[PDB]
Amino acid sequence: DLWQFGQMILKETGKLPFPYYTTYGCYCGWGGQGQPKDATDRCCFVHDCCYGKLTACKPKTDRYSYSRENGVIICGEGTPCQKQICECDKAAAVCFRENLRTYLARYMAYPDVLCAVPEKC
Amino acid sequence: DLWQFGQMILKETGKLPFPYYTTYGCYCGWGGQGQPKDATDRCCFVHDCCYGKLTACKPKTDRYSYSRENGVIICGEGTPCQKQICECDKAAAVCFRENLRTYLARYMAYPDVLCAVPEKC
Repeated sequence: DLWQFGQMILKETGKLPFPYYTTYGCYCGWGGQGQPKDATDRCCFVHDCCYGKLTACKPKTDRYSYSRENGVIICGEGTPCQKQICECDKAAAVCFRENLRTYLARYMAYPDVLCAVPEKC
Repeated sequence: DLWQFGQMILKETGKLPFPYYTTYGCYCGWGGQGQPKDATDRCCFVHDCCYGKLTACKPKTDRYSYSRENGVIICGEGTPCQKQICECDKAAAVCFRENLRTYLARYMAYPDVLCAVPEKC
């Protein structure tokens, strides 16, 4: 569920989801209405697309099991939906971490008048 | 700034902004596009309206001073913008706390297809 996704984000990035990622750029911070501005912004686009493949699941409310082994998120046992939701959240949190060095604070609460139209998955 | 607003939210409600408030309802959780579903949702509407009165300020990046030693947020000294921003943030965090009694978990990640058109401040 979203709480677990937020725990992943904090653990991988060192930042709380609000405001560093929930307000970020033209996709993360504008309800997926704009073209992603950079790699961090695109992580949210991929995460939505990842959830979009789970048509028979409730990615926002289904609680899954996971642990950490050798610094890697290990999605544990559970329903097929639980494992697939976990893999979406893991991929996005690691994506945030991988792009910490191009993260721009001035993209937090970015003025959406300068955002461009968005593309599909 | 936004980091401080999030700290106020945690201190007043005992909940982190994500996901409990950033995904809530039709205004908080839908970028201000829908009409507020309940009192918690309306807190975000009033917060945006409060920021809109501060046309000479930068509510999202300006860092202000405040304390909460005795369970009440006290906005401290600073520029007029810093104090006005602080008061907007305090009022919204208190608004979340005072309406916890009617908070509905089912409004987290509410399906925006059932959100209605919103009003002006």
